[PDB]
Amino acid sequence: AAALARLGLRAVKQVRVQFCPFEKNVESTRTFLQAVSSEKVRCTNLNCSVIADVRHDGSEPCVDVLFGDGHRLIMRGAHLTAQEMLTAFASHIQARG
Amino acid sequence: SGMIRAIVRAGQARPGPPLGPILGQRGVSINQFCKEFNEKTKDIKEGIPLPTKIFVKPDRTFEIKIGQPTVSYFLKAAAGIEKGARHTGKEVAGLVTLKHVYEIARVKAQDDAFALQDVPLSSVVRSIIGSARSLGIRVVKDLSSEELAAFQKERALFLAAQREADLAAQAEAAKK
Amino acid sequence: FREVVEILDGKTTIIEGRITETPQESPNPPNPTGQCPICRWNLKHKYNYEDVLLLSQFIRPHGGMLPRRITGLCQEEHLKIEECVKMAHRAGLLPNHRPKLPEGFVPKSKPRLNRYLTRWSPRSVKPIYNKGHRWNKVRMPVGSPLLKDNVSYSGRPLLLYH
Amino acid sequence: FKTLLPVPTFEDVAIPEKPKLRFVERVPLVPKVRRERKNLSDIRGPSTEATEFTEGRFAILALGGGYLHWGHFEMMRLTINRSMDPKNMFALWRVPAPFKPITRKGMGQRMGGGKGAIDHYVTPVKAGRLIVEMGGRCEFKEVQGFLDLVAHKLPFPAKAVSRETLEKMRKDQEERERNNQNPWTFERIATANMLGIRKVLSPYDLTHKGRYWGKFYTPERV
Amino acid sequence: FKTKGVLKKRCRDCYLVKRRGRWFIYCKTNPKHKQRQM
Amino acid sequence: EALAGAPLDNAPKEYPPKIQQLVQDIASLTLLEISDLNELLKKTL
Amino acid sequence: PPPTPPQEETGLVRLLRREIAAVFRDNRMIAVCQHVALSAEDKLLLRHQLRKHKILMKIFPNQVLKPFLEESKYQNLLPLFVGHNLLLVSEEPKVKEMVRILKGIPFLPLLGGCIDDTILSRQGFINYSKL
Amino acid sequence: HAMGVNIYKEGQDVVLKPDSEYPEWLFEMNVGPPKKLEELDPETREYWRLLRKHNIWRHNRLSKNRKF
RNA sequence: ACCAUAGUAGGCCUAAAAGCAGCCAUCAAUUGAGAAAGCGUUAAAGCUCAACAAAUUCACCAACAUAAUCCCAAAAACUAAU
Ligand SMILES: [Mg+2]
Ligand SMILES: [Mg+2]
Ligand SMILES: [Mg+2]
Ligand SMILES: [Mg+2]
Ligand SMILES: [Mg+2]
Ligand SMILES: [Zn+2]
Ligand SMILES: [Zn+2]
Repeated sequence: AAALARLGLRAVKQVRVQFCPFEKNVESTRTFLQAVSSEKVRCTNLNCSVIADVRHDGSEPCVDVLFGDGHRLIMRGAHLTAQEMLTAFASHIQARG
Repeated sequence: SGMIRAIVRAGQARPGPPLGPILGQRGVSINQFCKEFNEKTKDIKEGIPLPTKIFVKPDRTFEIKIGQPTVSYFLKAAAGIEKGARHTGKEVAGLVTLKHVYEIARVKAQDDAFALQDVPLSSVVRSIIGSARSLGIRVVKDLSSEELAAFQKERALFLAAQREADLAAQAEAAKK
Repeated sequence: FREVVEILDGKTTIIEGRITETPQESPNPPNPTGQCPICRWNLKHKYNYEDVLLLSQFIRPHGGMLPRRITGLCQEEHLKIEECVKMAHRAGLLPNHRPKLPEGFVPKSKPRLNRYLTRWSPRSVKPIYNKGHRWNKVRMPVGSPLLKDNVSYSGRPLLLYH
Repeated sequence: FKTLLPVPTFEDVAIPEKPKLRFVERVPLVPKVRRERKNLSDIRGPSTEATEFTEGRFAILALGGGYLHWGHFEMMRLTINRSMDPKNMFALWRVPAPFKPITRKGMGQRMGGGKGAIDHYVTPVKAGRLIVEMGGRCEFKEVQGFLDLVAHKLPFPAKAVSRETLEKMRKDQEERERNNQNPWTFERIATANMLGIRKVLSPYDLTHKGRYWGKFYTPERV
Repeated sequence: FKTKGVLKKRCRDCYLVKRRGRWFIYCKTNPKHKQRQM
Repeated sequence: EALAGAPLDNAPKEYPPKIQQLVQDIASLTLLEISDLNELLKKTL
Repeated sequence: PPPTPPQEETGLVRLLRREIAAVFRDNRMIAVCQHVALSAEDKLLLRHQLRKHKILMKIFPNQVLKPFLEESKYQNLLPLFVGHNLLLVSEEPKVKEMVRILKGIPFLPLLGGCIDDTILSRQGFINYSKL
Repeated sequence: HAMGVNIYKEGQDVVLKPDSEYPEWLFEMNVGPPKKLEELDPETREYWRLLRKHNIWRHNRLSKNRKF
C-alpha cells in the first residue's frame, strides 16, 4: 500500500474489484483491495472511485482499472499473488500516464 | 492547509500571540476570527477557557468548532483553588466529591471527542478522576461535613504551604 | 510451476495466472524418517559442486537459488547447496540456466577462462602482488569451507588453500 | 496476534544513597616513600579475590590481567555516572584506589645508577576479577549496552556480565571440559611429567593448566 | 565516503551492502552516512 | 453440527424442505381442520 | 522431530473464546465485512452511524477466531476470514439500515453473514433488506 | 474567576442532587488507590491492559540505547 | 511489511516548555496506541518507534592501511596413509 502511495495514483479514472468471498483462491485479490483502499492511495486523488463487487456465484476473481491514457488494465487474479498484482499495477499504470 | 488547536478564555480574543504567530502564519485573518469567536463565546458568562478546533483551509478562509472547556479549569473551580500542585501527589491542592466529578462529566459528554464515543458517564468520570490525579486534586466518597471541617483545615495548610513556598522562592530567587 | 502471462489487445491488457505440471518427489526414499530433502536421500556430506543433476533441482530457470522455505532444506545444507551452485555457475556448468538476451550473445569477449572450484567472484579479487615468504605466506582459497565435511575417501583432509 | 508475557518486576531492590561512583584519588594520602620491586606475579594467573558478586546483579569482568591507573578510573567514573539513571541504578567499585608505585627514569638515562623515581600509581588486576559492580531495578540489557563501552576502553580484554551470564559461562566452561574427546589434556600431561615436558613448562603451569600464559587468558583452553 | 574499521548505521535509512569483496553502508537520505569497511 | 452453505443469485432455484412439508401437511387437511388452523393462526398473530 | 511441546491457553485466549461465544449467542445478525484502511475520523464516524441504529462493531484476531469457528456450527464462514476482517454485531437486527451506511462507502464490502441462523452472501443481505 | 466555597457556598454555587438520585457506578470507582498487577485477576480483561502497559514501559526502557 | 484517533496545552517554574529545557505524578476512552522510546518546533505542527489488527525461513557477538634494488621454489582441493 505504500509503494502505491509513493507513485501518485492521480492518473487513474476508476478502480473496481470483482471477487467471490467463498472461494479458496481469493485472498490475493482481497490483499489488493485493502492495498488500494488505504488512506494514502485513496487521498492521492479524489477523482478516482473504488468499487468492490461482491458475488457468490461469479467464481472468477478479477481486477479492472481504467486510466486517462484511454487505457484499460484487467488482471484476473486466480493464481496470481498479491505483490505480483501490485508490481504489475505499479509498472503498468505509472510508466503509462 | 491544516488544523489548529487553540485553548482560549471566554470573553478574551486578541490580535497577538498565540493567535498572531499561529493563525497569522497560516495566512488567515485574525480579526474575522476574533469577531466570530467572540460572538459565540460572549454567550458563556461562566468565564471558561475552551479548547477549540480551527480548520484552516487552502484558500486562507477558515471554519471553527468550539468544544467544552478544559478539565483543568473545571477542577480548579471544583476544588476552588487557583493553581494546581507544584509536586503532585506528594502534596494536596484541593478537594472534591462524587458530585463535582459527575457534573463536570455530564458537562463534557457533549465534547467533540466524547460525543462520537458512546461511552457511559462512568467512563467519563474515570477520565476526569485520572485528570484530577495529576492536577493534585483529591476525590472523596462522602465528604460534606468533613468537606468544610477540611476546607477550614486544608485551606489553612495550603496557605501555610503556599506562603512557605513563596518565602522559600524569595530566598531561592535571592540566592540565585 | 505457475506461469504468469501478459497480453496486449486494443488498449486493454490482460494478466493471468496459469498452472503447469510439477514433477514429484521420486517414490521411494532411503531414509523416509529423514527430515530434510538432502538427508532422506542419504546425500549428506556426499554431493559436491560437481554434481549438477542434484543442484539443478533447486534454482530458478534464470539461474538463481530457490528460497529455503519452499525447498525445505536444513539450513546448513541450504548454505552448502548455495555455495555449490555459485561454484558450478562459475565453473561453466549449467549453461542453459543463464538469462536469455538476444543482443549480448553477439559481442564476443576473450574466450572464457576455464576455471573450477572458485570461492569468490572473479571481478572482486585483487591480484596478490606480494606473495610473501615461507613464514608469512599469502594463500589462495580453493573451494569453500562449507564443504570441508564431505567424506574423504583418501583420508587426507581436502586442501582449501593454495 | 501475539500473546504477552509477564514483565520482570523489582520490588526487592533497595537503592542506596550516593548511587553514583565515588571519586578516587590520583595518589594515596600517605604516599609510599619506599620504592617497591615490581611483582609482575600480581597480574599473572587467575584471580583469587573479587571473583563473586556482592550487592549488585551486573559487573564488568576482566578477561586478561592488567594495570589500572588513574586515567582508567576517571574514564569509568565519568562514563558510567552520566550513562545511568541515578534513581533506578547504583554502581560500586570492586577495585581499590591505585596503591602500587611504579617508577621511571628521565628519558635519556644510561642503564644503572640506581632505581628510578615514583611516577604514578596503579592497581593490579588479575584475570577473572570484577572491576565494577552495578545493581538496580534495571534489566541487564541497558546496563550491558553502556557498560561494554567502559569494558572496551580498559587495558585488559573484558566483558559485561550479569549473575546469569557469569554462571552460564562457568557451567559451560566445566561442561566443555567433561565433554572433551581427546584423552590428552594439559593437566594430565603436565602433572605426570610426560615426555619430560616439565622442562619446557614453568612450575606455575601446574596450577594454571595452560589456560593462563603470561598475563593473557584464553577461555577456550579447557 | 569514509574508510572505517567498524561499520554502523547512523540512521534508520542506512542500508548495508557487500560489493567488490567489501562491506559498505549506503544512505540515500544523508549521503554523509556513507561508509566503506577497510 | 453445521449450518447452511448459502446458495446465490446466478443459480438458486432451490426452496427449503420445511416449507414443502408444511404446504404438504397443509394440503392433507380437511376443511374443518383448515378452519381450525386458520382460527389458531388468527388468534396468535 | 523432537517430542511434542504442548502450548498452554493464556487468560487472554480464554477471555476471547468466552467473549466470542457470547457474541455468537446474543446478536441475531453477525455480518462479516472486510476491514479496510480508513482515517481515524471516518472510522469514528462509521462507529457513530452504527451507534444511531444501535448496531455494534467488534474485532477479533483470526488466530483465536478461526479454530473457534471451525469447531462452531458456523464453520461455513471459514473462507471469509482468511484476509483482514471486521465483525458487525447486531442485536434485534434491521439489515436495510446496516446496508444504508455501507452504501455510502463503495470500497467497503460486506461479504458473508448470518441473519437469524440464515447464512447469506451479499445478495442474501440485499434480499433480507428489501423485505 | 475565583470562588470560595463553604458548605453554604458549595451548595449555593451548584445544583447538588440528593443521594438517591446519583448512579451506583459513581460510588464504586476507586478514589485514590490505582490498582496493581498482583491484585487483579488474570481472567479479567483489565489485568491484560495493565500487562500490556507494563510491556510497553519495558520496551520503552530497553530502547534507551538507540543510536538512531 | 502494516498502521496511528481520546480526556489533554496533565500539574508546575520560565518569554514560551503543547509526548519530548527541567521537577512531580504516570492515571484514564476505545479490540487496540507510553501523560512518550527516538528525530523535529521559538511553543506547536510534523516524521518514526513500541499497540491492535496482518502475518509469519532464519537472524546474540563477531569485520582493522602501509616502505624504501626485484614477487619470491614450482605447483596441487581425493585411486585407499598409524
Ligand atoms: Mg582493550
Ligand atoms: Mg487502554
Ligand atoms: Mg508499530
Ligand atoms: Mg591509507
Ligand atoms: Mg619465484
Ligand atoms: Zn538435514
Ligand atoms: Zn543514514
